Order: sequence, then C-alpha cells, then structure tokens
Amino acid sequence: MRDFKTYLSVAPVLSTLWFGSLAGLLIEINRFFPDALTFPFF
Amino acid sequence: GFTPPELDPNTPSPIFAGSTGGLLRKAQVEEFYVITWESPKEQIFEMPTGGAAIMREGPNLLKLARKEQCLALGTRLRSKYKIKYQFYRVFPSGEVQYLHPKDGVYPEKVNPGRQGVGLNMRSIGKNVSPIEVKFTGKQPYDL
Amino acid sequence: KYGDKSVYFDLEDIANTTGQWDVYGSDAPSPYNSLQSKFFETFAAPFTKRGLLLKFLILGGGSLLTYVSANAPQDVLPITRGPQQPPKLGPRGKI
Amino acid sequence: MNFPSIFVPLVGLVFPAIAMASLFLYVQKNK
Amino acid sequence: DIAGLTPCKESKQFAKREKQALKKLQASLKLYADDSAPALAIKATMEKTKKRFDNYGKYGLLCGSDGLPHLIVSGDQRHWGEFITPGILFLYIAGWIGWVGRSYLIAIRDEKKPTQKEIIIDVPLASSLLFRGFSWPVAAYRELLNGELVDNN
Amino acid sequence: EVKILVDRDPVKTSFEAWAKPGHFSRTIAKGPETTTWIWNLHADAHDFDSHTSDLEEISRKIFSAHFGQLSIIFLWLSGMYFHGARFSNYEAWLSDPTHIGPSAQVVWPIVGQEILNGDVGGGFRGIQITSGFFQIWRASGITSELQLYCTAIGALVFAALMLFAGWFHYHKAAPKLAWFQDVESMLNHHLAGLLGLGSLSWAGHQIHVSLPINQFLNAGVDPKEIPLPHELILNRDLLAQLYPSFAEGATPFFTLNWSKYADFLTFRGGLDPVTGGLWLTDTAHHHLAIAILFLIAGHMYRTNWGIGHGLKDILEAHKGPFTGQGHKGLYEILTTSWHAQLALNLAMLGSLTIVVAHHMYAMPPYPYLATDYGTQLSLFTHHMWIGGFLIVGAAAHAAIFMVRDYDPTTRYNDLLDRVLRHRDAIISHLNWACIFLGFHSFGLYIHNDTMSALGRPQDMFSDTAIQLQPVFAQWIQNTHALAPSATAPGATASTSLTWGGSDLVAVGGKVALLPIPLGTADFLVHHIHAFTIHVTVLILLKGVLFARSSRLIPDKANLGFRFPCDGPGRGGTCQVSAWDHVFLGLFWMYNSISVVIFHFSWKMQSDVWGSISDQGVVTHITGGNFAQSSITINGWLRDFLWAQASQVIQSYGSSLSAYGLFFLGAHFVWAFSLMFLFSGRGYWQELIESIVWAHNKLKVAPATQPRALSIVQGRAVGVTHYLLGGIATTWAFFLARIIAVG
Amino acid sequence: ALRFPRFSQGLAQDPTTRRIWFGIATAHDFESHDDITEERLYQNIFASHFGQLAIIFLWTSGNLFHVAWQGNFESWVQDPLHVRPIAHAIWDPHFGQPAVEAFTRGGALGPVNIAYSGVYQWWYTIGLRTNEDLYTGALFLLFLSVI
Ligand code: CLA
Ligand code: CLA
Ligand code: CLA
Ligand code: CLA
Ligand code: CLA
Ligand code: CLA
Repeated sequence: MRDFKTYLSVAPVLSTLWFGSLAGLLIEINRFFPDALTFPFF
Repeated sequence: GFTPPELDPNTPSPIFAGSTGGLLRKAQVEEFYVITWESPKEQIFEMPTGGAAIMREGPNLLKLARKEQCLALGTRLRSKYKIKYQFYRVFPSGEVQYLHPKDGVYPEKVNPGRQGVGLNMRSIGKNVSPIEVKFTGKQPYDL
Repeated sequence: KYGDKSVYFDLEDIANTTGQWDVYGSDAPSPYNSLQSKFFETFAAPFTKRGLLLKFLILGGGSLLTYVSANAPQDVLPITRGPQQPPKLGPRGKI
Repeated sequence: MNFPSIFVPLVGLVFPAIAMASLFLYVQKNK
Repeated sequence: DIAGLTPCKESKQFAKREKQALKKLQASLKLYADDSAPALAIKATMEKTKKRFDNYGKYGLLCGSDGLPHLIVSGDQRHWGEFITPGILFLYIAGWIGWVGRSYLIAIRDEKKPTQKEIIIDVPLASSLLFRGFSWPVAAYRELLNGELVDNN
Repeated sequence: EVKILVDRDPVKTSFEAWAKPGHFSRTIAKGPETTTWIWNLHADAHDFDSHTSDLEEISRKIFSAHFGQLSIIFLWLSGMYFHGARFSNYEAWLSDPTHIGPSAQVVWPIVGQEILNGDVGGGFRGIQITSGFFQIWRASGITSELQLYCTAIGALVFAALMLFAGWFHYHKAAPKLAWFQDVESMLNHHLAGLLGLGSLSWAGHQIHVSLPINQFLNAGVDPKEIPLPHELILNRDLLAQLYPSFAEGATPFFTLNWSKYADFLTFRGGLDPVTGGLWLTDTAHHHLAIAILFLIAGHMYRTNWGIGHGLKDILEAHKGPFTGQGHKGLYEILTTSWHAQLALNLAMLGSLTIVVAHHMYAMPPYPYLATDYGTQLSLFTHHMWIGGFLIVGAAAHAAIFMVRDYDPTTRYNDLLDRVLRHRDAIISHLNWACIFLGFHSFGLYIHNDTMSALGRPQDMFSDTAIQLQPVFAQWIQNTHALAPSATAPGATASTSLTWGGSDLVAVGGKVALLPIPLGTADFLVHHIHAFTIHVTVLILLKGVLFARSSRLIPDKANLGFRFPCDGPGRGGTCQVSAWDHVFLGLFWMYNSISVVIFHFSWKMQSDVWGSISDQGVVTHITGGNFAQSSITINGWLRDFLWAQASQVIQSYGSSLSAYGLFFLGAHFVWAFSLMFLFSGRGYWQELIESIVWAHNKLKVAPATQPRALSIVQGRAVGVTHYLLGGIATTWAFFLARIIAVG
Repeated sequence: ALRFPRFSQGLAQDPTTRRIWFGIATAHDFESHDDITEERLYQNIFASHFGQLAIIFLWTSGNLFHVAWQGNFESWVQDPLHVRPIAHAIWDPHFGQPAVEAFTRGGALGPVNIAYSGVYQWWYTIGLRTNEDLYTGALFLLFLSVI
C-alpha cells in the first residue's frame, strides 16, 4: 500500500488528479456563473 | 631504442569478395594506408568498408583509404580478437611511414621518451583575449 | 610480386597496387581512312590553339547572337512586333 | 535603333558567359 | 461615454446582435418538435443568450460602434471590475501558487536527495504548505523586509 | 518437439517497481540529476532490447505488450459501439441513409460549445462522424441499439480478458524462448486458425445474418419489422423464401453440387444499384473462398508430424550464381531478431493498408458508403497516413537490426553481405533516379506555369497542348473493362466501375462511382508520386545500408543507432545516424502522402463525385477542372487550396467551427515545430542559464537542474509537431470541405 | 597566396570546394585576412566606401536615365492622376503575344513595368519637369560616380 501511495505521489498521476480537479472546478463555475466578462460583485 | 618494423609487400591479404567501399583515385594521386596484423586462427571479421572478410592464419595485410578506417579496424581486432596490429602510410612515390605505435607502445599508456607537443602550462581560462593578439599572426591558444 | 596469389601490394609497383589501369583504352591503330584523317587534320587546324579558340568562340558567339537578335524578322518573335491591339484601361481609370 | 535587342542578349548571355569563364579560369589557377 | 463608446444597455447595435443570434437560434429550433430534447437544448441556449446580453447591458460595459463591449483598462473607477479587480484576484492566486511552490522547494532543499522529492511529490508537506499562500502578501512583504526573499549568492 | 514450454511465476506482481521510476535500466534507476532524465525515462520505456540481453524476457514483454494493445483496441471498439448505441442516430439513419448524416458524438452544453451539435438529420443534434461505422453495422445486419450495446459489453469483456491474459502470460505462466521460436506452428495456426477460420466464420455470419437482413432492408421493409437474425436461423423456411437453395440443406455442398448455391454465392461484380456498395453475396463467396485458400494454405509448414515444409530448408534451397550461398542463414536471423521481424511486418502492413485504401475507394464494400463522400475521403486519407507511417517504421527498425542485431561472426547471411558490399552503387543509382524523376516530373509543372504566365498555352503539357497520355494505364483500364467478355466469362459485370463503359451507379441523387478518365494531368501527378516515393526510399535505404559504417565514419555502429553527431569534424558530421535518416524520411513520407491525398480529393471531386439530375445529367463538385488546372502549381494553389479552403475559413459560427479552430491550431503547431527544427541546443542552454540565475536569486531554483532538450530529442520534437500540424491541417480542411458540400 | 582566395593562406590550400565558397563570404572581412595591419585595413575601408558611393550614384543615374528613355514622365506631369508611371521597358524574347498585350500600359508602344518606387512624384515635386532634366541629372550622377 505504501508503494501504491508512492506511485500515486509521482508527477504525472498527481498532476493528472490536480488538473482534473481544477478543470472540474472551472467547468462547474462556468456552468453556474456563465459568460463572465467583468467582476460585478463590487 | 625501438625500431619500426619494415613493411612486407609479400604479406597475404584477407579473403574478400570485393566491395565498392575500397580504394579510389585518392590512393593513386595521394597516400593510402596499409594495416598488417597476425591472426592466430582463420576467422571472419567485419570490414570497415562494409561487408565481411575472412582473415587467414598468419600475417595479414589490408590496404584502406583513410587512417580512421585503419584505426577502427585495429581497435576492433584488439578488443574482440586480441591481435597486435601496425599500420603504415604509403605514398605514390613508394615511401612508407610507420604510423600508429610511434614508440612500439600504445599511446594510451605512458612510455618514456615522448616529447610534449601542444602543451600549455596554464589553465584554459587564462588564455589571452583576442584584442591582445589582433594584427599579429599568433592565436591566443598558440601563446 | 603483385601478380602472386593472395597478395595485392607491391612497393616497387604502385600503379597496379592503386589500380592505375586503362580499363577500356585500346592501343589499336587508327580505323579511319588516311585521306579522311588528312582532310580533318588540315581542315580543323585553326581550332587547335585553345586560347585562340576560346577568344574566337566568345567573339563569334556574341557577334552572331547580337546580329540575329537585332536583325530578326518582326513576325518571328512576339516581342519584336508591338502589341497590335488597343491598350486597355486600369481598374481605377488609368491610375 | 532597337537597343534592347542588342544589350539584353549582351548582358544576359554574353557577359555572364565571359564572367563565369574568367572566374572559372581564375579560381582553378595554381600560381 | 469614455473614448466615444456608448453603453451596452443603450446601444442599438447590441440589440441588433442579440436579434441576429436569436433569429439564427430560432431557425435552428424550427427543425424539431418542441417537446424533444434538441428543442429543449436550443431553448436553454436562447435563454442563456438573453441572460448574457441582459447582464452585459446591466454591468455597465461600453459598447463600440460594432455592437461589441469594449474593456477599459486605463483605471477608471466605473470600470474597475473589467481589469483591475480580476487583475488583483489573479495576482493573489498567482502569488499563492508561487509562494507555495517556493516554500515546498525551500523545505526539500536540505535533504540527502532533493530531486527524489520533485519527481515524487511528498504529499503531506505539500498539503501542509498549501494554505500558507493564503497570507502570501504579508509573508512576502516581511521576507523582503528581513532580506530573506532574495539570495546574495 | 513443438510443445507448450512455459515457466510458472517468473515475475512477482507488486507495486514496488511502480514506486521507483525507470526501474528497467541501470543508468536511469539511480535517480534524476537533471531534467533530461525525465525525457530519457519516456525514451527507453519500451526499448526492451536495451534493458536486458536475454531474448526470453524480451519476448515475454513483447507478448504482454501485444496483449495490452489488444485490450486497448477492444476498449476503443467497445466505446465506438456504445457511442453508436447511445448518443447516435443509427436507427434514424437506417430509414433514410441518403439524407441523414451519421453522428455518434454529442457535446455537453458548456462554454458555448453546444454549437458543435449540428443538425445532422433524423431528429438528432450532434457531431457528424466520418469513420463509417454506420455502414459497417448496416452491412453486418444490425438494426437496433440493443445489438450495439451487447457488442459494446462483449468488447469490454474481451478487453478485460486481454488484460488478464497479458498479466497471466508474464507474471504467472510465461512462455519460454523455444515457444516463440516455433515459427512453423505459429504460421500454420495464423493462416488456418486466425485468417482461415475467421474468414469462414464471417462468411457464415454474412450468409446466415447479413444477407437476409440486408435483403429485407433493400426491399424497403421497415427496420423494426424485419425478423431478428436468430429467427432466420431457427426457421430455415424464412431464409429459404429469399434463397431457395437453403431448402436443400448442406447436401449440395457434400455432393459437390455447389452450383445449386448460385443464389447467395454469386460472382456478379460491380456495385449494388440499390445501395451503391458491393453485393453481399459477392462478399460471402469471397470470404468463403478466402477461408478455403487460407485453410489449405495453413497446412504447409512442418510440426510434430513429419509431413510439412521446413522454412530453413526452403530458404536454403534457393541460391543462384549471382547471389552465391543465397538465402542460407536467414532463418536464424529472423528467428533471433525481433527488429527484423518488425521491419518486415511493418513494411508489409503499411503496403497492405495503402492497397486497402485504394481498394475501398475503388470498390465500396458497404451499403451507402460511396455516396458518403466524407467517409470515403476520411478512410482513404487515414489509411494512406497509417500505411506511410508503418512503411517508415519498417526502415526505422531495419536500421536498429543492422546496428544492434547484425553480426557476421555468427548468423551470417550471404545476401545481406552482398547487398552491403555494393551499397554505393545502389545509393548512387537511386540518387540518379530521384534526380531524373524530380526533373522530368516537377520541371514539367514549372514549364507549364511559365508557359501559362508568359501567355503561351499551346506550349504547355496539357490535353489541348503537348500531350503525355498514360497509354499503359488506359490500356489496363480498357482490358479490365472487357474482362467479363473474354477473360472472366463467369463474372456478370466488371470488378469496378472505375475502368470504363456506360455503367454509372447513383444513389439518392448522388454519384457513387464513374469511369475515371486518365489524361496528361494524371500522368504528371503519378510521376510526381513515383518521384516522392523514390526519394523516401532513397533516404530510408541509405540510412539502413550506412547505419553501420561509411567512408566518413568507419565506426558508426559503435556510436549507436540513435546518436546526434560525431562532432564538427570532417567538415561536419551532423545527422549521420540512421535515426536522423528516419527523421528526414518522415518529412518526405508526409510530402508524398499529402500529394497523394490532394490528388485523390481533387480528382474525385472533379471527375467522380457530384449530383445526378432527374433528366440524367451529372454535375460534379468542382466542375471537372482537374484536367486543365492541376497541370500547374498555380492551379493547385488557386482552384484546390484557395477555392476549397473557403469551406473551412467560413465555418465560424456554425457546427463546423471546430474544424476552423483546428485549422488555425494546426497551422500554429506546424509553425511551432520550426523552432525546434531550425535551432540548436547550445543557445537554449545558455538562455536557461540566465533563467536559472533569476530563479536562484529568489531561492526558487529546483534541485533537478534544468537542461535544454538533447539534439536528437530536439529533432524528434520538431518532426513530431511538424507532422501533427501538417496532418491536422489537411484533416480539418478535408473534413470541413467535404462535410459542408458533400 | 598562390591560389584563390589570395587574402587567406588557409583557404587557398583547401583541396575541397568550400574554398570557392569561403573566399566569397570572407572577402570583405579584412580583419581576418592574412598579413594585414591597422592602416591597410583603414585604407581598404576608405576605398570600399568610395566604391559604394560610386555604385549608389550609378544606380540613381540608371533610374533617371531609364525613366527618361522609356518612361512617361512628361505625360505624367500633365496628368499626375489617371496616368500610371513607367519604370523601364520590357524586352523578353520568351514573352508570348498575350504577354505583350497585357504589359502594354501607359502611352508606351510596347511592354513596360509600372513604377512603384515613387521616383516620379519625388522628381516632379522638387522641380524636374521634362526628360532633358532627367538626362542631365543622370549624366551628373554618372560624373559623380566616376569622381
Ligand atoms: C537573359 C538572357 C536570355 C536570353 C536573351 C534568352 C533568349 C531566348 N530564350 Mg532563353 N533562357 C534563359 C535566359 C535567356 N534566354 C534562362 C536563364 C533559361 C533557363 C530557365 C532559359 C531557357 C530557355 C529555353 C528552354 C529555351 C529558350 C529559348 C529562348 C529563345 C526565344 C525564342 C527564340 O528566339 O527562338 C529562336 C532561337 C534561336 C534562333 C537561337 C539563336 C542562338 C544563336 C544563333 C546561337 C549562336 C550563339 C549562342 C547565343 C551561344 C554562344 C554565345 C556565348 C555563349 C559565347 C531566345 C534565344 C528557346 C531556344 O533558344 O531554343 C530554340 C528555348 O527553347 N530559353
Ligand atoms: C488458432 C489459434 C491461434 C489464434 C487464433 C491466434 C491468434 C493471435 N495470435 Mg497467435 N499463436 C498461436 C496460435 C494462434 N494465434 C500459436 C500456437 C503460437 C505459438 C507458436 C502463437 C504465437 C503468437 C505470438 C507470439 C503472438 C501471437 C499473437 C496473436 C494475435 C495477433 C493477431 C491479431 O491480434 O488479430 C486480432 C485477432 C483476434 C482478436 C480474433 C480473436 C482471437 C481470440 C481472441 C484469440 C484466442 C486464441 C488463442 C490462441 C486460444 C485460446 C487459449 C486458451 C488457453 C484460452 C492473435 C490474437 C500476437 C499478439 O497479439 O499476442 C497478444 C503475439 O504477440 N501469436
Ligand atoms: C519476404 C518474404 C516474407 C514476407 C513478405 C513476410 C511477411 C509477413 N509475415 Mg513473415 N516470415 C518470413 C518471411 C516473410 N514474411 C520468414 C522467412 C519467416 C520464418 C522465420 C517468417 C515468419 C513469420 C511468422 C511466424 C509470422 C509472419 C507473419 C507475417 C506477416 C505479419 C503480419 C502483420 O503485419 O501483423 C499483423 C498481425 C499479426 C497477424 C501478427 C502478430 C505478430 C506475430 C505473431 C509476431 C512475429 C513473431 C516472430 C515469430 C518473431 C519471434 C522472434 C523469436 C526468434 C525470439 C507479414 C505479412 C505473421 C503471419 O503469418 O500473419 C498472418 C506470423 O505469424 N512471418
Ligand atoms: C507497430 C508497432 C511498433 C512497435 C512495437 C515499435 C517498437 C519500438 N520502436 Mg519503432 N516505429 C514504428 C512502429 C513500431 N515501433 C513506426 C510506425 C515508426 C515511424 C514513426 C517507428 C520509429 C521508431 C523510432 C524513430 C524509434 C523507434 C524505437 C522503438 C523502440 C522503443 C519505443 C519507445 O521507447 O517509445 C516509447 C514511447 C514514446 C516515446 C511516445 C512518444 C509520443 C509519440 C511520438 C506521439 C504520438 C502523437 C499523438 C498521436 C498526438 C496526441 C497529442 C498528445 C497531447 C497526446 C521499440 C522497439 C526507438 C528505438 O528503438 O530506440 C533505440 C526509436 O529510436 N521506432
Ligand atoms: C521545396 C523545395 C525543395 C526543393 C526544390 C528540394 C530539392 C531537392 N531535394 Mg530537398 N528538402 C526539402 C525541400 C526541397 N528540396 C525539405 C523541406 C527537406 C527536409 C526534409 C529536404 C530534404 C531532402 C532530402 C533528405 C533529400 C532531398 C533531395 C532533393 C533533391 C532531389 C530532387 C531532384 O533532384 O530533382 C531535380 C531537382 C529539383 C526538382 C529542384 C527544382 C529544379 C527545377 C525543376 C528546375 C530549375 C531550373 C534549371 C536548373 C535552371 C536554373 C536557372 C539558372 C539561372 C541557374 C533536390 C535537390 C533528395 C536527394 O538528394 O536525392 C537526389 C534527398 O535525399 N531533400
Ligand atoms: C565638410 C566637409 C566634409 C564632407 C562634405 C564630408 C563628407 C563625407 N565623408 Mg567625411 N570627413 C571630413 C569632412 C567632410 N566629410 C574630415 C575633415 C575628415 C577627417 C577628420 C573626414 C573623414 C571621413 C572618413 C574617414 C570617411 C568619411 C566619409 C564621408 C562620406 C560619408 C558617406 C555619405 O556619403 O554620406 C551621405 C549622408 C548624408 C549626405 C547626410 C546624412 C543622411 C541622414 C542621416 C539622413 C536624413 C537625410 C534626408 C532625409 C535624405 C533624403 C533622401 C532623398 C532621396 C529624399 C561623405 C562624402 C566616408 C567616405 O569618405 O566614403 C567615401 C568615410 O569613410 N569622412
């Protein structure tokens, strides 16, 4: 299990997980707040 | 006092069937190299000019066009078959120059009696700038 | 020597060692007729001198090319004759 | 007199022939 | 009306562009029955387009003569949300990422084989240092003041 | 002697080697000291010959990698069948194939990309596909989405089985070396059990399933009312109504009264007028005959029983006066070198793919395939590219054999030695052939361009000018047009409609195939093709022959197969390796295939594809301008590139806008490749020095020291991005042009 | 040196063809030549500058002469618009007849090239109005080149 967790900590697997989570977050943000050209909250 | 071994023209050649990578006009108007070795067993080797030849038992003589070919073949013989080799340079005038072991000992290992040519008693970064050698034939590395 | 078996290097014989051979040159005598040879010898003598032949070739070629180009008939080359057509206007009115 | 018909062959054909002939003879010299 | 630009909510060309978009979407919509899934998708796209145009009009954007909104980055307070506020947010996030990466590189600098901690990321230390970039401006300012940001070699 | 030689549990299944990167070799498992190591870790990953010197482990790794590749292929096939079951309009396309565009992919409604869901027809919005899976499924008798779902599930199960087999045959029960070297039994099983039995089973499927379902479909019967394929198996009378010979059973086969089967086994030829494809009875008889031929061709080589042939004896029996000892010693070379087998199989598979593309364009074997212009163009272009890549890889691995696995002390072949002895003559003669072909093929185009630009159209090499007519190809076309008359009296029609005659097949107002005319333009393009192929052959064969030694570097084999150079000496020894010869030949293969696909696209758009009017006239897409415009480079630039790029540059705002974006991105990537192709490592390393100083100033420099890409890696990146951009450009341009107008 | 190039002994004895190349791209780099001093380098630079001035003047004189001899400057002065300038005449033996048709522009009697260098407007603005002025200017520039 330690070796498998070490494999999960290697550069491509960790990069894939991180970038997939980031892409999912950005896609969900773009669904819930679509067509954002300005920052109108202030 | 090592004396260079004389070339034996009557040395038999390896059994080869002919290749297009051999000698050319440069062998006639200019020099060509000749490598001689002593095979203890009739075996088969790979020519540096492409293809494979069959060396015969005893002394063997091979004429090639470049010194690099002679040295590559000699390195192959020494590493793979463990054969002592010497190659010469032959001019169209018939002159023979004994080339490779200049003192009978291989250049990789140290041997007394060799003189230093191209020796600079400084580090490489202590070379003189080109502006200080301008308008003179001397190069910074030659000083 | 060079001609013995399994040996191809001779110090006293370099031309055979280095392959200095006439592969297709033949020492056979002249097959042409003697009168033919004499006629071609006396009728091609002025072209023997190579520098004179070079100068003569350059001068004759230049002179003949200039003479042909300058005095060519007008109906041979389309550039020698003019347009023989009315010129057309530009896409903004000749400007 | 039609001057292009004389000078255009001279500059495009005769002069280049003379120039490359002279340069080929000068380059291949062994002084 | 900065730089001769009409506001997008008072621009005829903006409404014209919305009209062309809605007309093209209706022309695509006419090929299917209204109770079908492609018709519902097209209707959702039209509603999204209407909401987008209304939001662009109400956001205060200045529309050019071609009917498209033009951003002003000169610093005008009416248009601070086009460049300056998103720019500050981006600078904060980028400083977060850079500070976290620099902290991770500093932490694994004095090891036996630091390169092994670069091909294989040590996740607990990285997750410990992830939230240290939340206060990255304060930490960076103090490190610059104490002369720890730069290395004098 | 040919037994199952398998050792049990050779490799322990564990994640320890997963945790250590680069475990396979020694110089890499020590850990990264620079960034270059990372690239090396992706360069020697599948080079099993360098990891170990034992052939057994290499062969086992090869076998399990093949299993993993088969699992990936089965997974991909399951995905295509699933995306044809769900998210597709296959059932709608079955009713109206001539007006509904095939589609099997739908995009999600995010960031405005839902514009890519185009109105393909059949009450469906999605991306139009050009892989021609719908035509395969119609030719297979599939009339429902449940069948596609079942096929997807079965392919998923088969992918899992392939993955389990790959794990099993390496980690649990691995074959021995003598198991792999039993080439005779392998050939027997792959000719009789793989190809022969596979062809027999597919012929059985076509006879029992595809023929009645397709007969019902072409009879106008609604697809949902067609009887299920198993109903035609349990009820023999249902199949007997369409084909009465089925009432006789298999007794005509067993009594050699095969002529009774002349209702579903016909040598008809031509195309089906209803569907525009080959007759399915013709395909059934073809696969039956192929199965018989392969099954009797698979009992040739010797095995445990004394009957059969020995490959070694067959090779040793062929030797001539010119070749000396002949093919003796080739068996030991081919049975102990995986790279030689890879070279041979890659060359054969690339040539097979090329001939596959030509024969699919010339004979569409699926219903409503010829009238789908996008499918035809995509299939031809794709298989052309695949064949070219495999042919290049053939020489790429022949060079590896010559560098690594070649030695004359043991495993000596006389033919290879005699080839290597006169390699200068071969290379010089091929060089002269390339120069002569280039001059007399492209200088003709230059001559035509100059004559047209000078206002001398009578001096060009045109049909209305000096004519270079392909008399040989026209004679071949004429001979094959009259083949049913004398040479093949048992065939009703010719083997294709691309030879001649008054025949013409049109389905749904679109032309399927026409007799293709051959003129001066085709002559020039074909000789351009020959020139490009000969130059690519020259580069690849020169690399293969001089991969070991030459007059410049007599010890090039000691430097390796893949090395950058030998320094700036001898005037410069840049790109002397055979890997660089492959890298150069990649561009020329790209050029050749690009010219081939441009020729195909323009010729079929101008002289074959088009529309049929109700009166009877035919109007083509480009109006038949190939004969007069393609003879000049300006014609290719204007009437082919400029004219047909209007469908890809004006695709913005519509469903084809992804093709315009890919057009621009492919142009960008092709330009980006020139940075790697034109530059050198030293400048980038010196710039990286300054960037490293900037990072070190702020204590942010990494322990892995940044290094510029190596010379070979720089060339590889350049050629990879070059091929990717220059191929995706043609992909987007072809797809947008042939979908918008076809 | 005994062989071309004579300014480089290292290139002269080269048995390959690169010598022929390398004697061209090193001809004007005096600082890398053989047996050169500072004053000789400066004098060579001075002489090459004089030569370059001569070619510049000769090129300008050729432009003026060809505009005067084959152009339409006099007819362009009267109508600066609706008249295309003519740089020089075209005499191509390889020309076809439609090439002669299409290239006959302006008031010319044969094929001509339309000047796009703007020399017509520049000469018209600064006072030149007739072809004899262009001939005199070409003669003066030729004299300057000789000087
Ligand atoms: C710049 C100068 C130049 C000039 C003046 C010409 C001139 C001409 N071209 Mg061209 N040509 C050029 C450059 C030039 N070329 C280049 C660079 C190329 C290579 C792309 C070509 C390729 C080319 C081809 C392939 C052909 C021509 C031909 C033609 C002829 C046009 C029609 C005609 O007159 O036929 C009438 C022709 C003749 C009566 C020939 C007269 C030549 C005289 C009598 C020969 C004696 C002297 C001769 C010039 C050589 C010696 C001089 C010097 C070397 C010492 C004409 C001679 C045609 C040709 O000449 O073939 C018939 C033709 O087929 N040219
Ligand atoms: C008649 C039976 C037979 C069959 C069908 C095959 C078929 C195949 N072999 Mg060959 N092979 C055989 C006998 C057979 N072999 C023998 C006796 C030997 C030893 C001398 C070899 C040695 C051999 C090697 C060394 C390799 C192959 C490979 C392959 C595959 C390449 C072709 C391809 O992928 O097409 C696609 C074909 C199919 C998917 C159609 C269905 C075939 C099914 C799935 C295969 C089941 C066949 C198997 C032999 C029997 C089951 C065993 C049982 C314990 C379960 C293919 C699955 C190559 C490979 O890809 O390996 C993974 C490979 O590396 N074969
Ligand atoms: C010049 C004549 C010649 C030609 C044209 C070919 C051409 C062909 N041969 Mg080869 N072959 C030759 C001589 C020739 N061979 C000789 C003299 C031998 C005896 C050593 C072989 C041995 C041989 C075998 C044993 C096989 C081929 C196969 C094939 C075809 C490969 C199929 C492919 O593309 O992959 C597409 C996919 C597959 C079907 C192939 C799967 C991969 C195979 C099984 C791996 C090759 C392994 C091989 C035994 C190497 C082991 C090394 C060992 C010593 C350690 C290809 C068309 C294969 C074939 O019969 O296919 C029907 C095959 O099984 N060849
Ligand atoms: C048919 C199967 C096949 C097989 C099994 C092999 C087998 C092998 N090849 Mg050969 N080869 C083939 C076909 C094949 N080749 C073809 C068709 C070509 C022509 C291009 C070559 C050309 C070739 C070269 C030039 C070299 C080899 C070498 C090798 C060895 C190591 C491979 C490596 O480590 O890469 C591991 C994997 C990678 C490096 C992947 C690279 C990524 C590729 C280039 C990108 C593909 C782009 C993709 C479609 C775009 C998507 C975008 C992206 C964002 C995802 C191995 C023996 C190498 C060798 O033996 O070294 C001594 C080597 O030098 N091969
Ligand atoms: C696009 C322009 C281009 C051109 C014209 C060439 C030209 C050529 N390539 Mg190169 N090449 C190119 C791009 C190009 N390459 C690129 C991008 C690469 C990177 C991969 C290479 C890499 C490369 C390789 C690896 C090889 C070549 C080879 C060849 C030669 C074979 C063709 C032949 O000799 O036919 C005859 C000549 C031509 C078609 C060139 C145009 C000549 C026209 C038809 C006539 C010109 C008129 C006449 C000479 C009058 C002159 C006028 C006068 C004033 C001088 C030829 C010199 C092959 C070779 O060496 O084989 C012999 C070879 O192996 N090339
Ligand atoms: C007052 C007298 C005098 C004059 C007239 C000159 C003039 C000249 N000298 Mg100098 N010189 C002098 C004194 C003088 N010198 C003295 C006393 C010494 C010794 C200390 C030198 C030492 C010297 C050396 C060593 C050299 C020169 C050089 C030159 C020439 C420079 C090249 C050129 O033509 O520039 C042309 C430039 C202009 C007329 C003005 C500058 C142009 C500006 C930047 C552009 C803006 C102008 C305008 C927009 C133009 C419009 C263009 C039109 C088409 C519309 C020029 C002829 C070089 C030489 O002689 O070459 C042969 C050189 O090598 N000189």
